[PDB]
Amino acid sequence: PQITVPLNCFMINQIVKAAKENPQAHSGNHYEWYGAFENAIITAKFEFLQSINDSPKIMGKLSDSTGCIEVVIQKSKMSDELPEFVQAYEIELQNNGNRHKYVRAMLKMRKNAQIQLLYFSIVNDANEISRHGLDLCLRYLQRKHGIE
Amino acid sequence: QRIYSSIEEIIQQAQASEIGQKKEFYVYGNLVSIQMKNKLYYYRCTCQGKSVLKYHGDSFFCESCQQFINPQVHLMLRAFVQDSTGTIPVMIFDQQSSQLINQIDPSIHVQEAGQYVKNCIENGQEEIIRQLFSKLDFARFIFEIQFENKEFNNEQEIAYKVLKIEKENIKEESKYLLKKLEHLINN
Amino acid sequence: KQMLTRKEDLLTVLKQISALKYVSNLYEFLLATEKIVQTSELDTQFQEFLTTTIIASEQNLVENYKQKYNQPNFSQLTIKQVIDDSIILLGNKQNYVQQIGTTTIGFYVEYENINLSRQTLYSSNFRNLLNIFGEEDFKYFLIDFLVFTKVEQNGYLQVAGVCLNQYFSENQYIYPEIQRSQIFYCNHMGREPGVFKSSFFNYSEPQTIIKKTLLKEYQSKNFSCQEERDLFLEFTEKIVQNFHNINFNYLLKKFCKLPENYQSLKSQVKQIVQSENKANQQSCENLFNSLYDTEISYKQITNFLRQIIQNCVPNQLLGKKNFKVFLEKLYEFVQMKRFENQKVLDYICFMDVFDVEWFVDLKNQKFTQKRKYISDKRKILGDLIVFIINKIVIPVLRYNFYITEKHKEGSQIFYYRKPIWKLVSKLTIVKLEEENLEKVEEKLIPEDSFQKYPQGKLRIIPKKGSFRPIMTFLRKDKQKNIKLNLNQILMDSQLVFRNLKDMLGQKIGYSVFDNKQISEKFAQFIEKWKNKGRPQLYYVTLDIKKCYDSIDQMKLLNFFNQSDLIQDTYFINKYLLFQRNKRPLLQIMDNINFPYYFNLKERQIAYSLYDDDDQILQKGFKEIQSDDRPFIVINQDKPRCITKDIIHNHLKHISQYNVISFNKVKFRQKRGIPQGLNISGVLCSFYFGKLEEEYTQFLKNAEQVNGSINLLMRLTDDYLFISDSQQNALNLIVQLQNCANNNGFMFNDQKITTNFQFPQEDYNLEHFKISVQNECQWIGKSIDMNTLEIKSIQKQTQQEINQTINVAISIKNLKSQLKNKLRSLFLNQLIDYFNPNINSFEGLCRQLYHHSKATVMKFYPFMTKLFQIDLKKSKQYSVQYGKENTNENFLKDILYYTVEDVCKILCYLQFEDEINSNIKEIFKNLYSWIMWDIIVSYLKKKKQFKGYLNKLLQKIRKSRFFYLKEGCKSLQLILSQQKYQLNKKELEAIEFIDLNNLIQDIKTLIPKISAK
Amino acid sequence: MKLLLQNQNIFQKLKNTLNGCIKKFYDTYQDLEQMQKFEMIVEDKLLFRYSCSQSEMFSAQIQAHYLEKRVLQLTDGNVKYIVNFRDKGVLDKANFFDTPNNSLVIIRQWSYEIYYTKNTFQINLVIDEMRCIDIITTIFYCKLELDFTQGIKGISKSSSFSNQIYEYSAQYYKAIQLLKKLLI
DNA sequence: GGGTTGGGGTTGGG
Ligand SMILES: [Zn+2]
Repeated sequence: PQITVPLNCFMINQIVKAAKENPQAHSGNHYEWYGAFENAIITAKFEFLQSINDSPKIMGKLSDSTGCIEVVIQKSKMSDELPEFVQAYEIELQNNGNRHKYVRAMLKMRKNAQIQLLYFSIVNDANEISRHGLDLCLRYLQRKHGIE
Repeated sequence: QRIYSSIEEIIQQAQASEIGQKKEFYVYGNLVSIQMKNKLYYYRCTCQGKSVLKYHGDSFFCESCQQFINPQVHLMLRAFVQDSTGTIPVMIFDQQSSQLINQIDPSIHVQEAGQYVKNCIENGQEEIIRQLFSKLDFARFIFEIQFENKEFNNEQEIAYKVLKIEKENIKEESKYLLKKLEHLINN
Repeated sequence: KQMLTRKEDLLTVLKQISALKYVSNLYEFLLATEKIVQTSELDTQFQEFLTTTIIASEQNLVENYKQKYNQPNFSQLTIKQVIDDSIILLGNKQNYVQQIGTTTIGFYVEYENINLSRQTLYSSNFRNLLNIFGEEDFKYFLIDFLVFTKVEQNGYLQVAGVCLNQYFSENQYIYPEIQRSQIFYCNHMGREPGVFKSSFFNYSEPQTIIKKTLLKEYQSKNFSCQEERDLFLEFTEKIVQNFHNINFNYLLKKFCKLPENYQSLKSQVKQIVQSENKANQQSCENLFNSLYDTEISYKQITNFLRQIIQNCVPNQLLGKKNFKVFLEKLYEFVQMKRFENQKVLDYICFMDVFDVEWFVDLKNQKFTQKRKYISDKRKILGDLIVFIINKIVIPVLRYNFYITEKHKEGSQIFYYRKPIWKLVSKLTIVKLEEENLEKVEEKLIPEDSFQKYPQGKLRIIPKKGSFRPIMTFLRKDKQKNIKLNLNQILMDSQLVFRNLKDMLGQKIGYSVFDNKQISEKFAQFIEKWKNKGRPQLYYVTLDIKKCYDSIDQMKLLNFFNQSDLIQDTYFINKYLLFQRNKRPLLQIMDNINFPYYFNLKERQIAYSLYDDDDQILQKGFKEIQSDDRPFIVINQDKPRCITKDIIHNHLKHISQYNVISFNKVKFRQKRGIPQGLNISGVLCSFYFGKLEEEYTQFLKNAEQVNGSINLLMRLTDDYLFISDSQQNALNLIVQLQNCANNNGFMFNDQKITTNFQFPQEDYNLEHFKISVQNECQWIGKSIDMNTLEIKSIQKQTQQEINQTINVAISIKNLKSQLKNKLRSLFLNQLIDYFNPNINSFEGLCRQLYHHSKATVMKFYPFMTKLFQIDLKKSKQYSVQYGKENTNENFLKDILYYTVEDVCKILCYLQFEDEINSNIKEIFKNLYSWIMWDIIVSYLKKKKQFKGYLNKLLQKIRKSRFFYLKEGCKSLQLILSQQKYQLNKKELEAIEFIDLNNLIQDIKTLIPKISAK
Repeated sequence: MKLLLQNQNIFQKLKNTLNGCIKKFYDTYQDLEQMQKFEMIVEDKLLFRYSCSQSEMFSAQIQAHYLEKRVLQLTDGNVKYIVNFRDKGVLDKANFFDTPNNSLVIIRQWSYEIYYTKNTFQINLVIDEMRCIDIITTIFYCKLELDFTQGIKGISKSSSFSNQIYEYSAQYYKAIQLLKKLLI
């Protein structure tokens, strides 16, 4: 009954693989993991990926202790610039001598489409990792017990 | 020590509550989507002027004090607070609104926030205000939320107001999540 | 020259706006962007939608939306998902069509209000549009463009982009305002003449009390130093001390004293009150007239006020000359009209700052910055003027007089002494109690309605031999949680009954509501009369007396309950309408915007849930257009629901438990509905339409039974009937009399105006007073029985004309105010009866002649007031009109432009777009010459205009005559070329012009148009 | 929005239509032939169908739907209803913007359905024509509800908390008593 | 601790 759920790269991978393997579901873009959802919360390091001949779409990468996911970054059309939250990451990366950092990212995924990443914030505290893990486990338990 | 409740718990208790009931809660959440369609501020006197007599040419005169008063601007903001569970609309008053304004921009002084907003609006500089409000999006905090089951215009309604806003720190929130999950596993 | 056209295109109008740089339809935009190709095929409906849809943008963005070969266009998301993405991208911006009725929360959008325009957004046409376009381009097209879709013959509905209403949007001192309106309608009376006991004059019985009661003026910011405040306080103390020594009784007896037979009138009133039996009608009328002939004169009241002021206010407070100036202007203020008021500048601009002696300056700015010193002292002089007036003059007039206006005297003001008004109030109460009002007790009225509905107030206007009660419902009860008055409560039912009014027009009776309906009915009857062959005509005129009070509550309730034209449930929709104004399109100084061409109006509508033909659910509006010019509509997100049961409860409450107050005495109606409620007219029309359709069965079949042309209209309680059969007229009179006898109502004065004479004995009409006239007069309109032409009725004297004119002039917007006022005065009534289907060319000329002759006398006081101010002291006007004849140049420019605009509008109304431009120009020149000749003839005798201005006006008139003659001469050569084929209307115009011999001069047409 | 639906007064229309159905059934089955009364008393089949008149249309927000059992949930303000619809054709006729859920719809017409089951009578409400007007994604938390798919047990539930629900339940029970008295 | 939308303007018929 909630459209936003927190999960990590491995959960993304298994959900996508299961949806592709078994497409006999409802004719709607919503995924199915103890319900329908469109938003996800994940904390992992981000790194730019250099695409070719692909100006409108910017390809990302989120490697984590469980796996890696590919996301697409969209930019404005009337003028060619970057969203402020990603310009902040770019300037931080150039300032800190090209060192990647973990980020707290919120991203939207739909089946038969790429995974769009809307916003993220750079995290500098390590306790956020444990916070995200515990929140993930608690939310999964809540969803499982609310299904029944 | 304090006890923290979730947005869904607050919603269920507010619904089950009878008219005229109040209760306070402390929630880990993030502010989002500040609304500015309605009037952003109102005028009050220093002596708590209940009625402010409007005149022309920026003239003001309180009734609770009966002196020629310089108008005092009080900032009124509407936004939405939301945890991982649910989202609700909240009322933000002058003190908290000024606190967030000074936090996002240290240049503007605490009580100077309302005057700064009024000056920008009257001069016709709304892009700056919009960008400042947008910079506050997904700002994690610790919220003290109170709900009131009150009747307005012979219509029942529930109103949510934020009382305290504190800087967030992950340690005790993670501890609370850990004990909650351990309790759930034990049960 | 530029002419107004009855048919216009939205794209053509939009291309005339400088702000918008790119305007095109959707199909051509798609072709330019190469999203589609001509060789491609589409459904006919989709093609028509693409062609009709109109888009616009502030800049040229064709290149930005150019087709890209990098990636094809295939759609997998839903239209709702695309719209949500666009709304999220919009962010904090809060003025767009698509955001109406919805809110954004993070990356989630929420819908909470009803928006009738969302159907077009989510339609299959927009689905196919998105399929063609693509998600990334659609999300930005919904923002970068203004989308208009045709939904009617000429109507368009905006569905995306910035809302059009956004285009229709260091301080200086503003002086206070004289509260002149407080004088009117004061019914309070006190044992000792003077002022109210609440005033500071009476509250005092030291400087402490006066300071406490006058802090609002004592602690003003205009005072330079504490010494000024102390001096003002001393002056107030002296004023208060002087006030208590005034013999008000002696002053009243000297200046405005009661009539000699006042004791006799009081005795007569007491006898009438105490008499048990009904009083004599003629005696009561004579008493009313005698009481009303005791009014006080303007000069008498001015002398009274001057005597009061002189011995109460020290002469040094304002200065020797300023005091005299104020006293002189006091008379002008006294004689000032009801909806008119004075200004502080009217006194400030004529007194001298330096006359005041007690003024002190902290800094020696008297010689350094004289202008700054003058402004600073003016700020205090105005405060002193306002204080004096609003604290002495207004309270005295309020306490010691009742001030109001008569019934047929227009806006003219009259004064009456308080005891006379007390006697009048007692007599009026006695009259009303016997007929329709009863004293009421709060015990009877149920507490539910008592706390749910506010009560009304009663006001009485003097009349010749009688009165005219008026009840108002403005008040709202602070207690019992009431925040609205009766009209605000009932405006929902008002909307419902306004919807009912549409089918009330023609279905179940003969009811009319506006000059458009009257004109179309007249045109149809005129056409039928022409078809018949111009036979003789007869008319009858009669009206109902006190229609509102003669309404049966039970019958009205039964009609409401059994009427099927009112549905069970209705929904309320709010929307904004943009409509073309009366301004011709400029042909291509650079700042051209929507308000230059469109007028914004707020509209509400109530619609039923049936699958009605008008299908309001699809559009959200229901508008009637008299032209082909386009209009734009945008919906809103504030819907409401109303049920027939609520209307039933409201009707029952207003019929039964209507409570009004007077002199702190409560009253309750006994019969009928109260006048002044927003639904009273519609309810009365419906109620009487029921009875008239009951009793007018024969008229339904008469026009084919024997082929007799007959016309019947009823406006509220007034009846007009024109027919060809005297038998039909007599039958109608008999049937109406029978209906009145059966339903318990009667007609006013037992008087009837006819075009014939008949024996009243046969039809038991002896009590009627038949008046025979050869010219019908209805609702202020004059109708001919020979040519069947209609023109309005105008007054004949300047004294009559001035009684209905309120003059308000502000220096800030002189040009705009005068232009709009003159425009409204000319277009007030002429536009509604300038239909060429009714009058001929001569009739139109005569109508314009008489209307202009009335309007010039109407507008004369405006330039008389204007000449009281010299514009050479204002830079804004001096830089534009010089310094020698600024007033004359300003007036000439205003008159010239107003006349030109009026002539253009008149030509547009008279002729269609197919008529020749030469004919249009000739007629415009003729009308302009007529107007200018009337104005010149009127103004050639006035002394103020006797010099410089008259030569300019004569030059303008001569130029117009010359242009008309030249156009008439050239038209012959133009038509001789055989290049044009003339229609019947053009031939008629040519015959008219040739018959009147406009080639040489105008002396032939003047006797025909000036006949009275 | 809640006020707009509360002003509809759905209870009035429901009571009037129930009274009309009861009266029509009473007058149309005055034959009182014993063998006919016996033979139309059979398990799980409809016996009468009364279509509502044009005056009693109302609008509600769809909260949930179930295609397998043809169960549709309606709500407005404080009260939510669970009714059935004729078939999928009703859904296809209603040009839904995105989804049946969270969409504001107007009921063009509906009909009361009477059924005999488990030695008693159950009254069913079937929606016949549907029309969507605009999408309302606002969750209304209805404290109170009545069920038309469970009969007297599904209607008399939670009656003590609403006066209108109490009156409608009393009318329903009286209608059931009259029907059983006439038929048996 | 807040809260329809308060005005501005005044002509011609009823
Ligand atoms: Zn104060």
